[PDB]
Amino acid sequence: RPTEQYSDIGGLDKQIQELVEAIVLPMNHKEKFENLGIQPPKGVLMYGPPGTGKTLLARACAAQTKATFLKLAGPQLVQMFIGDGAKLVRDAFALAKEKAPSIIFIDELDAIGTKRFKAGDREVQRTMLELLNQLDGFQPNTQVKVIAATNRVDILDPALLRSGRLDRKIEFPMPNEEARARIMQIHSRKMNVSPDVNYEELARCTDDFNGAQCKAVCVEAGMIALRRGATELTHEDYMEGILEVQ
Amino acid sequence: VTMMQVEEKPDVTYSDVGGCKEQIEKLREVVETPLLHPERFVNLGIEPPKGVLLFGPPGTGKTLCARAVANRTDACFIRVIGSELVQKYVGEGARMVRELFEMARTKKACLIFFDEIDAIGGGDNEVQRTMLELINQLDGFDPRGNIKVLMATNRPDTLDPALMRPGR
Amino acid sequence: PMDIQKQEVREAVELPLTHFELYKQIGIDPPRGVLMYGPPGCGKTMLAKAVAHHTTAAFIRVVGSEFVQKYLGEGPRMVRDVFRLAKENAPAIIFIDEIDAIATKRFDAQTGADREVQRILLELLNQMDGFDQNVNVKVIMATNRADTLDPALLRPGRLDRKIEFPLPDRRQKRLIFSTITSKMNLSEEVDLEDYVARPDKISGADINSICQESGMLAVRENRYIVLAKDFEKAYKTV
Amino acid sequence: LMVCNLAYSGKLEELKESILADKSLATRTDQDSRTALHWACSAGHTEIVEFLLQLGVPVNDKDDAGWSPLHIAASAGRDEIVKALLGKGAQVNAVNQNGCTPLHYAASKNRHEIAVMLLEGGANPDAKDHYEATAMHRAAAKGNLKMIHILLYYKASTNIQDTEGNTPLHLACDEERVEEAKLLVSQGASIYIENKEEKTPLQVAKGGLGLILKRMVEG
Amino acid sequence: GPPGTGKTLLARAVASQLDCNFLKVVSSSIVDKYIGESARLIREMFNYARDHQPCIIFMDEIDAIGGRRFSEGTSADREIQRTLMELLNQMDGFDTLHRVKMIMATNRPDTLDPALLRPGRLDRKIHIDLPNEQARLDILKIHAGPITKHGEIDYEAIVKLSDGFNGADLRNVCTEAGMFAIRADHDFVVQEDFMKAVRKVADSKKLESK
Repeated sequence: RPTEQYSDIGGLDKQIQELVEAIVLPMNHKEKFENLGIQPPKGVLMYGPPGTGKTLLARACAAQTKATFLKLAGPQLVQMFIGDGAKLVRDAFALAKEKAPSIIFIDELDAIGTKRFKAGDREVQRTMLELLNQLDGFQPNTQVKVIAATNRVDILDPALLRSGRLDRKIEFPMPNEEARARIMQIHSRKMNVSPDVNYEELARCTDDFNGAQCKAVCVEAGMIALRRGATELTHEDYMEGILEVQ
Repeated sequence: VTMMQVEEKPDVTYSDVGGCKEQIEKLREVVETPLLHPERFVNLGIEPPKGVLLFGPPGTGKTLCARAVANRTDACFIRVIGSELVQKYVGEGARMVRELFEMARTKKACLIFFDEIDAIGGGDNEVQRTMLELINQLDGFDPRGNIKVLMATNRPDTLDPALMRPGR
Repeated sequence: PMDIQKQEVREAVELPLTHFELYKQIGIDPPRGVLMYGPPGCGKTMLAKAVAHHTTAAFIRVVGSEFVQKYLGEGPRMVRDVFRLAKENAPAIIFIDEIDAIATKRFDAQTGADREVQRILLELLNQMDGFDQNVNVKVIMATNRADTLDPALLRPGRLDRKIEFPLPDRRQKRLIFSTITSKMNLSEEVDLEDYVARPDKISGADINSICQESGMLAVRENRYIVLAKDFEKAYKTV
Repeated sequence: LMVCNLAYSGKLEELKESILADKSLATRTDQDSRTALHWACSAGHTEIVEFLLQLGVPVNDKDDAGWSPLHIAASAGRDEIVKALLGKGAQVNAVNQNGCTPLHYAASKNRHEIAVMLLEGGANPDAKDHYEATAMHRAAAKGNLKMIHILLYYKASTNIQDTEGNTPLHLACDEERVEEAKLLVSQGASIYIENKEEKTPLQVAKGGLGLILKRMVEG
Repeated sequence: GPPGTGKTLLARAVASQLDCNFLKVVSSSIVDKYIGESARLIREMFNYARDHQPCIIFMDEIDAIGGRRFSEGTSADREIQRTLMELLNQMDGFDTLHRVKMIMATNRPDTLDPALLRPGRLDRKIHIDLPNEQARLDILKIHAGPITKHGEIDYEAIVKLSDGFNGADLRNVCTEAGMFAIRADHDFVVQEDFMKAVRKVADSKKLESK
């Protein structure tokens, strides 16, 4: 289980609450699923621009799932030997099918979800379309879900639309300076931050940034704030980190 | 090769600072200061800094490595080159890094230097096992996540350690 | 347990085959072994088909690597069963191909299996000397290398027929294009002079298979009859 | 396309009603850059090419490779189609895929009338292809004696060096044509030119035929 | 693939009924990473179809292997289109298919190889949609089987307001209205959340229907 929780971000409850429900109610309310005849979807598309934190946030919800968390990378399917992707996919459904109720979150699916018309991405169409065949031809797939996240929706596979497949398409745009000040405030609520922060200077400096970028600004501030002598975090450290790493 | 790679020898001291006025403090405050002041960095901040990253042109490389080895006020530490992992009978690298990190747990939070990351980064899936497992052992705070991080390479053509390095 | 090769194999091969004791009533001479040569010409398939169509008997098609197994002693079992069923059933024809890989000298004992099976080749090489009187079998032969051949095979009395293959198979090109266009749709635009002059320079094998590839590229159904596009395209592909 | 079947099978009223109902079908081509003129010339239909050429279809319409319809009529053996294409003003020296001319393919079929019609219009008797080979190399490569003779009615050369350095006499001797070699030699062939293999026409000839070759040279 | 789904539920519905076999042909089985000699698999598998007297073939998601080869295709496209040439040579070539049946499923009816769209192979066209009010009401009732709700029932508004939607995604929208109703953890579910949640969520499907 991870350490971070869902209460570490700010300004996303209107779009993350559907996922928090979609992970809490299918875990505890299985009894009510027979009175209503409800089967939870197995494919949720957590898409958006990169650097938004689509991995640490899904893991933060995985802390609330209380189940076993199991990551998996996209490029891991591309191997030297032939037929490895079948062993990796049947391995993922071997531990999800065989093991206890768990949570399998994957990322960078867009890096391998290319619909080319030899070619390696067509081999990833063999393994990928094999996985979609295991999400389309398997009615007993009511077991452990498969959560996915793509860093870009440029090459959108049209065959990813199904109840078992990636049907939940909740758009996660770039957080504004308000939302970035919220996630940076809750992510920086532990360090000794000065109380004279109006968020206007950092709100102006943070232009077209992402979540993990402001997380890197918070960590960098926690890095040089040590060697600055003053144990209390100053206000110039925000722009110092922004111009430091960016 | 594991016990063969053990290194406890005096070498170049601090007197060989190569003109870098600011850089020698940027690395000196992470190689010399955190050990001398453990409480100052935990109370004054949240933790001591992680480390630095010397790369680019070779020039007079490996001199500052011996500098960091000799400039400890307690005992010279172990340095690890990267050209020893590309050998026959792949898979030994896993046990190698797990037993040198286990010995790093045995050496009361000692610091370990890793030279020549270009000899293990940049088929190569049998190397991807040792270097991706290496990333799993560096980003993984099981041995330690606070002692030291430093890599020395000639070319920036190692993209996987460059994209996994911003974590720690 | 040409007409020189067809005429020489004709009168020297099929005429002695269709008569019993003819060896005894011709003033016995052993030109029973016929050897062919020439790497660039395909051969060894249409000639064996023509042998299998002109005569109606049994045929032993055994490519030289048919006895290369882990059991060194299986050689004399297989070739001796073939010997007895040949001399007993009917005067069949044994097609031994690519004798270069099993007819090379050897002095060391690392490849003792090849020296053992070449000593088997010496064994049957003496059995054929004992079978010189009224044997009911034929032994044709074809090879693509003559440098590393053993001198015992080339000894006279054993292989008294040494035919060659020319680099330009112009008549075989004409017959191999006519034998495939005679059944395929005949296009009046199709020429055979540039396609008989270009393979004179760039010589190759299985031209009929190249025409079959040209048909597999002309099965697009947009082109009703094959033309030069898939001819020269089929050349540049394979 | 459908007009490929209409011009292929020779449907008269179906093609006439199809073009009179849609004039674009005449200019439409298939995926192989072949219009109805190429299918009706490959099939040898007279009336269909008289209708298409009567409407004024471009005679120089080349396919993807570059095969002009004059190669199709020249190799086709159809004298009337050559009369129609040359009547419309076809390029007698059109370049195909391999740089050949309709003289090589009309010579391939041993059609004397087509050769007279093409060479009369202004075709080059010594037209060389990419391999520097003329119609005499191929006609001699099959044995078209009278085709070479009517090529000599237009003052063609008999010493064209092939891509390997072989004159038409080299190919005539290689084809084992005695009368063709004696006629080419008697009409101005050179026995001193050598190819890339450094072999004279006397050495290429077997059975002592070089002695009567040079004998006919000196005689 | 018009704006209506459920082809997998139908092909897998008869396939789940009898199908006489389970000869499923996935569009990812013609990859042929090595040299494109897939003719051994076309003649091998179709030779199995000609060997076994009963046979039913499913071809799902053919749009990936249904390239229109408009421009000059590379070696990866030329081998797939060559397998399409074997399909031509074995459908309208020199081989009849009177007893075997193939089911070409796809997603977009625009790039479906108009050369392969000849009525010699694809006799009829079955547009998977919900045009008829009785079909939308019937599928709504079979998907509304195990659902419990208030006695006030009104399906004519759900069927009437739904125009050209997806079947399985209509199940996902109705169950999504059951989740919207379960957010307030009420056992009984009024049809107000059905009209407004099928309305709004279905309008979001119209937004994501590009």
